[PDB]
Amino acid sequence: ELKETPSQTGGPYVHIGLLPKQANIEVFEHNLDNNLVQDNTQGQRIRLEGQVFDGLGLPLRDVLIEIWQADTNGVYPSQADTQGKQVDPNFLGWGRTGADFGTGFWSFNTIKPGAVPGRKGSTQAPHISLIIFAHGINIGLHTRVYFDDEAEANAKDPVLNSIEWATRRQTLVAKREERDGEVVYRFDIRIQGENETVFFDI
Amino acid sequence: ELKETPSQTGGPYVHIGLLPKQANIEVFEHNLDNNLVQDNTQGQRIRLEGQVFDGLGLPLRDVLIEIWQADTNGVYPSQADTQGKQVDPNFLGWGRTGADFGTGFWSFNTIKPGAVPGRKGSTQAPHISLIIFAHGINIGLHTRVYFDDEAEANAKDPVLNSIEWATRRQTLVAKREERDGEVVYRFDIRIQGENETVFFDI
Amino acid sequence: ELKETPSQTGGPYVHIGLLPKQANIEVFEHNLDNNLVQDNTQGQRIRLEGQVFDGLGLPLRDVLIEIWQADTNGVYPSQADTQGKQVDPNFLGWGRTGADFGTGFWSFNTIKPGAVPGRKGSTQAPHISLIIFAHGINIGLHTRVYFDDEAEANAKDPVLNSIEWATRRQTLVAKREERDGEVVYRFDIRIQGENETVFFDI
Amino acid sequence: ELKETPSQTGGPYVHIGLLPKQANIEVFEHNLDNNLVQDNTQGQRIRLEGQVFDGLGLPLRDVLIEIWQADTNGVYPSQADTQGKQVDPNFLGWGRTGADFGTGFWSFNTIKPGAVPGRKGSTQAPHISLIIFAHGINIGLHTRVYFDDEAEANAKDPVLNSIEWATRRQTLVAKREERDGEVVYRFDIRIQGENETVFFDI
Amino acid sequence: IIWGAYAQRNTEDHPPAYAPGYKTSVLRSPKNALISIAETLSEVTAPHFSADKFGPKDNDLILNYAKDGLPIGERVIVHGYVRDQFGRPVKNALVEVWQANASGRYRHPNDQYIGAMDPNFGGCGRMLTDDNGYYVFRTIKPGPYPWRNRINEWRPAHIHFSLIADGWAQRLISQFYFEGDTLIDSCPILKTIPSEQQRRALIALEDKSNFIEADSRCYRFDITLRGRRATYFENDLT
Amino acid sequence: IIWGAYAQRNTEDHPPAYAPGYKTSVLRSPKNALISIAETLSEVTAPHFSADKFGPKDNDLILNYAKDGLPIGERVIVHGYVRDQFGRPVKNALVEVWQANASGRYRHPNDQYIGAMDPNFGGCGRMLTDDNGYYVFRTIKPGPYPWRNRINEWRPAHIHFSLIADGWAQRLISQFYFEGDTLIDSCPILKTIPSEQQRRALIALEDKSNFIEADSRCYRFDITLRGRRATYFENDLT
Amino acid sequence: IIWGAYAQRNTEDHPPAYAPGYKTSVLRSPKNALISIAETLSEVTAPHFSADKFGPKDNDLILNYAKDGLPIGERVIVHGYVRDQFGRPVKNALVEVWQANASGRYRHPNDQYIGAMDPNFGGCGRMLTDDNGYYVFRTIKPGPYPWRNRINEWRPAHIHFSLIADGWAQRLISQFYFEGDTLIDSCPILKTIPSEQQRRALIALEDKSNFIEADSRCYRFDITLRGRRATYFENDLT
Amino acid sequence: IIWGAYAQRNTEDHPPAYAPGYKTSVLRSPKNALISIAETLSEVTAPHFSADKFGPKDNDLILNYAKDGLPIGERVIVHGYVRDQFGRPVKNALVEVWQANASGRYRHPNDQYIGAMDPNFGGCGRMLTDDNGYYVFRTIKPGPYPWRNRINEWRPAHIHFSLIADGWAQRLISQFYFEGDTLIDSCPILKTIPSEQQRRALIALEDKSNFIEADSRCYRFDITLRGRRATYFENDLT
Ligand SMILES: [Fe+3]
Ligand SMILES: [Fe+3]
Ligand SMILES: [Fe+3]
Ligand SMILES: [Fe+3]
Repeated sequence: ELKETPSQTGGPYVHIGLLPKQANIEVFEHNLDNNLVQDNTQGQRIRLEGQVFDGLGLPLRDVLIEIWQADTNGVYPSQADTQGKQVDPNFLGWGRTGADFGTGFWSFNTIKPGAVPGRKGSTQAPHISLIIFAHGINIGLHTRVYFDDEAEANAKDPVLNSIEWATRRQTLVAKREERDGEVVYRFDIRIQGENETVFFDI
Repeated sequence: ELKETPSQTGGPYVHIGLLPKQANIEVFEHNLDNNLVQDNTQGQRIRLEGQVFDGLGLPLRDVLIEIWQADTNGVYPSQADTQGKQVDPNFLGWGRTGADFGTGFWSFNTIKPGAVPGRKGSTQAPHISLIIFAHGINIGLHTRVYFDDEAEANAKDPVLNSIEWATRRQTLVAKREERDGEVVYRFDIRIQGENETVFFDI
Repeated sequence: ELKETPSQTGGPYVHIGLLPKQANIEVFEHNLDNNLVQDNTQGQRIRLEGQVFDGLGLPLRDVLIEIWQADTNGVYPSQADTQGKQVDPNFLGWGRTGADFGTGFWSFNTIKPGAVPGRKGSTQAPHISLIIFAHGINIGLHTRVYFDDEAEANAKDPVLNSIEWATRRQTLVAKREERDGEVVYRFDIRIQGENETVFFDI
Repeated sequence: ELKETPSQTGGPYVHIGLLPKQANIEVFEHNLDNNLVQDNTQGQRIRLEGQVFDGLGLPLRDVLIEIWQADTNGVYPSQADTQGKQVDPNFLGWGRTGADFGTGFWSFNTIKPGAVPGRKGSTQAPHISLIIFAHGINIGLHTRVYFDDEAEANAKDPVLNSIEWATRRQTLVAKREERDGEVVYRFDIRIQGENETVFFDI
Repeated sequence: IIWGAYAQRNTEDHPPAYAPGYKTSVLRSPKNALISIAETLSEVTAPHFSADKFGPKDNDLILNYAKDGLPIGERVIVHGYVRDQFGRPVKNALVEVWQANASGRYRHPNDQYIGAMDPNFGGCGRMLTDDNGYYVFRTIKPGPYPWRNRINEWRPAHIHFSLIADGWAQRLISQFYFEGDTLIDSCPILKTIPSEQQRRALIALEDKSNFIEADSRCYRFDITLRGRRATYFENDLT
Repeated sequence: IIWGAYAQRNTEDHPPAYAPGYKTSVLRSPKNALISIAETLSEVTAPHFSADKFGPKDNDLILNYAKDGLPIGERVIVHGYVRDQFGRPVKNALVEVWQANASGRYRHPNDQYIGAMDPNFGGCGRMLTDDNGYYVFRTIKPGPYPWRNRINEWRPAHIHFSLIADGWAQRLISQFYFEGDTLIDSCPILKTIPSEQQRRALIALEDKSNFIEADSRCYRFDITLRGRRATYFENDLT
Repeated sequence: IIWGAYAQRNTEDHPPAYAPGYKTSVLRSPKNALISIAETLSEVTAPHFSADKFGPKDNDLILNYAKDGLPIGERVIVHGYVRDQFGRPVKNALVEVWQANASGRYRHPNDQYIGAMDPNFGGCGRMLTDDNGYYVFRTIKPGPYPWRNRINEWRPAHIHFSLIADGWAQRLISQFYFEGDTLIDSCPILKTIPSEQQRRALIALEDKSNFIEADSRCYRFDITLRGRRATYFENDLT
Repeated sequence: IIWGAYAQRNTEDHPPAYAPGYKTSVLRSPKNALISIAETLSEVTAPHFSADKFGPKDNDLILNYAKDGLPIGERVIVHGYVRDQFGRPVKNALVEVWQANASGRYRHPNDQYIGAMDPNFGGCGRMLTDDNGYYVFRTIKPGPYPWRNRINEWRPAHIHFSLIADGWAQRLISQFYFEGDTLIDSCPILKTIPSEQQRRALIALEDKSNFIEADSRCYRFDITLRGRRATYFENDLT
């Protein structure tokens, strides 16, 4: 048996290779980005946004974030999904974004995911899996985003209930807001300190 | 090539050897102290004072502090200064002091330094270099004291601007006060914790 | 990765195994030989002949020679030829022969090859690749035979022009002769000494 | 004690660094070259020329040659000369040249040297010390050039007489010629083979 | 064959989050321990990227940004295999790379190093592994990069890479180095990895038989991702 | 998969041309260095031989020349695999072998050794490797052969072999020896190979589990040829 | 010769700020990493002290505080050289020392140890290095000192020293020990230094040929400070 | 002090003239042995070059040919000392260097390698050693250079250098390499040197304390020339 290749930080220029456009580099015709909504994509459109803060409370302006989620009916656009249900054919389920160099705000345009089966017959509440990479971060940090309007589902979620500190569960709940017709969920991440976001070893 | 001799703490009795008078030991006729002003020294007289706090917010009553600074025209009384300008001949540029055993206050009587050239044609704002030694401190801690009335100069200082956390720059700015005709700059040092003073590897 | 099996001389009896008939051994029904012309083979018939000399100028009477060449249109009868053109179906492209034990003369009956593409769009002049094995020869010696009547082609050949000593290029040019209707090309090989034949590491 | 740094070939581009002008590189204002005659230099002007041949008799077109010699009175323009006589002040005594890339001819414009003392009271015949560097030459090859019109001096030269093969001494004698008023000495060097030039370990 | 969860990540084979010698990690590392969870469909699934959307020069860093001529620097080919911990090939994984140019200069707004910029080099590429888990790309060897950790810190020459493969749990970003580089021994970033054998797993090896004469040198570098276990009794994933 | 050139022959893994201890090489070795060339279609192609033209006993040296009875000597089977330097099998390569008989006597006009000739042994065979690169032949173990280099020179027992495979550049003739033969240490011909590990690559190993009871012993011997590199960028071959 | 900056301090050759085994450091160590800066005139300059202001017994701890008689304890001379990391002598550097007496008792208000005080010993001295970087002082060997870290902690015999030399960047305070002292192996303060070779750099060596018969023993102890690099191209210091 | 002859060159510390593995030497090496002679004034003298004729950027290969900008590649400073075999400094010796650019491309008419040319790099410099025998120059680290010896031969990164010092007998041209380069082990040119310790004498060592932050790395390389013996009895030189 082999050992996993060891992780190393993405470093401060993680944009050159993962988001060449943010670095002002035009090498690829088709570029990956933060928009998971195609014209025929099913489901309710939502905007997910926030900032990532370091231990002194300052936003990281060099952070790279990716998300992975299921479609509107709770099915992943992956050959590894074994639900036997058809996935929305116009949905990649993944996106990548970087924080704005001046402000530190990041965002994604996506769809609110449907509930996905949990282990042993359980049901997980709607959630988006998120990973953070940056200079100073030696291994990508995994976390999940739940939704504050899914109170009943969250109360029964297996992963949220496996966090013994009830007070820490709240760091994983994004707040719904409604900016001019659009539904926005605010999710700020605190890497270290008071109200530190729960991070998972998955 | 040789390696630098490794540092060790000054320990709790650092006064026996560095300030024998504070330990009540009269062995030397000429003693080093915290008064850098000689009668003919040029420039404006100022008093620099403060306390040094540990991580629980208590003052260190066994701390030893030294400062190093330029004269009134920004020239160091050192053969290594290459400005080609004459230095104030009645100025050592250095002093040493200990905190008061009961209160923890330390102070120096000196002159406000003139601006000194920075690297690559830049100009540094007026500053005093300071080092702290004490029981528990394995290597002397280096920091700098800038002056709050030198706002324009501070804004253009190379070293202050090289500190990315704008909020931490303020820990290096002493506050000007005027106690009965005398100009006093208060500079408290927080070794650990909230509002921790910036320390440099020089 | 593995290392190539190291070469060893063919030794003085290299005929037992490579040309059993020359050793007077009848074990095989179908035997390999020096005749590359089948009845329907296309192209002009030529005879290639010569002797191989050692460093004292004496012919080797125990030498074994093989040749490899393209058909009349410059296509190799090999699956590795990528020209996309059809090769003469009645052509093996290879033959083997031994020198006459008494005289040292060797010969092949073959066809004059067509020009074959060179690297990077170039064209190679007509040539036959030849290899020599014998007692005293630790590794088979590779060389090529060009034709003296192909002067313009030879002048533009990439391999011939890559030999910096212009005088050595001539050792690779066979001389055309016409013995009673038959076209004969004489190619003598000098393994060592004055006018030593150019040998290649291919 | 230390060992001498081991020699390595000058390689095929030895001109970039030793004769940048021959490589078409203008980096230096003052360049070293093959002209040892300054306007006030004393002595008879001569031209020294020839070619350097490899073992197949072909000229080296990538060879670099330097010469070192005494002035007209047999004194070296070196602090190490102990003759106590004044040297021609307008004489460097050294020059460097490269063979012409097309033809292989090399040349120097210099002065015919005066006789220099030999060991133990002897007198050496007039000579120029010469060194050759090139791709394929692992260590610079040292030789000397004597003059055919200095027959009596050559007969008594210590170094020439120390060569036991009388026939090899002649390879070190340049031939005087007179091309339109100018005195030319032809000296061809044969690195390997028949009439191979004598090379010295000095 | 019914697949179960990925094997647990062996935290001792990776750098810790808090690594004081790499100063930026001090404020960007969680104080709380990570919370381990049992895997669900969310962790064992991952996106699929289509080969059709890749350009012809996406894995050719020498030419994908060349405008007036070729970039300056050492022409090198890097290839290898991507497999999981049980040795199975990882097929159609998305591999992305990025690096500095021959001067050690990044084409990034925030890089002010004096090493010269190369107008004909971009520094990013991508490719999909094939059915054998094989990948190959061509580039210019990057120069070492000075940065501010201690004042005279220098990164060894290196190329950043990222893999998105079959399961979200395999997500990985790392950096590989070049055999022989003396700065490998001094780098605080490489030293965050606790064991010597793991630091060596990031060094690409010179592959001399694969050099292309009068053209390019070649380095061999293989990558290992987490592997899934097979289930033969209860299937609790769902 | 588009193939490029064969990897360069590593001259240090082979005997030099001039090897004074093997006296016949003194006058049969070039004085000039070989000229290396970049490969063309001429060097990467080779002929194809058809299986249909091989007789049933072509790989059976015990029977292919037997007239009145069996040859005298030790019955041995030799088998192994032929692969290229990157480990890929070499399929349908022509393997030819030749050797002396049990007395160390060659059936060749020029051999006057007193060792007895065997009217039922010829000493030559051939076979094509299969799809796995496997070959097998049966023979009589040859006896050591005295020859004139120094006056009392003796070759260890050996079998000559030749391979014509996929590219003319792979063309190779060599000899293999038998594990344990004490003459292996004294042979000037084997000593022309500079390195010990390469001299060992020519020794066939006793393969005891493959002996056939009350019939024949067995030796295992694998052969490695030059291997072709694959091209992923420019294709200059043509 | 135009001087540039001092070489970077090698943090791995020094104790870290946070060292839990030395309990007082827990609350007196910064949480944030130090900020490295490029040097300016401020960091490469330092004060000058004049030889004229030093008393005749300032480097004689045996006599500089003697009133009624000599101090009790072992008479020892300590000498050595101060050089920078490139081996150049450090001339006219101010060296200050302080220590306990023969009982392990400090003449300090805050020391309540029961070891007896010596009315004829002060415990502090100073000297300037000469042109060769040489220094010498005489003292009484200090006794080991019990202190409260763990309840039964004992410092090995030691002498504290401080150097103010040519540049503020070279500022250094440390302690040296005496060859053979068994407490050296147990001290938590000496163990804050990460490497063994560096812990050994603080041990003064017995110098037997320099003992003065029927008078004093002698220890040799050299000190190395940071060294400045020379500039041959751009001079950015100013 | 009256000087005598230079010590004899130790031929076993140098490559032989005939070195078959470096093919070009086969026809460019004398067949006859060199003739050793006893030295005369001719061999112990050498020219003097004046410092006045050197330009300000002659030892700065980064800037001496820069037109529109800086050359692309790794900024490195190389320095060291030149001494004779008895350890005495060699003062005012002429040191000349030349090399390829960052791509492994020479600015020479005869170089057709595809590695890109750098319009801002020339590749040649010179300097005189000082009184301590010290020299320093700045350049761009050269890339490895493919050449035709065997078809896939590659030179390790290297810089050519030449010295003209006090005696014609010390005349020397050689090449130095960079610590860690893996091609050092495969180069036929470096292997013409018979002993391992001598091959190591040509490797410049990384000098990390002399790196200039955010600017250039540094290599240390010393050179040893033949040394003269002193005469105390008869003086036969003249
Ligand atoms: Fe990087
Ligand atoms: Fe103490
Ligand atoms: Fe044989
Ligand atoms: Fe070179």
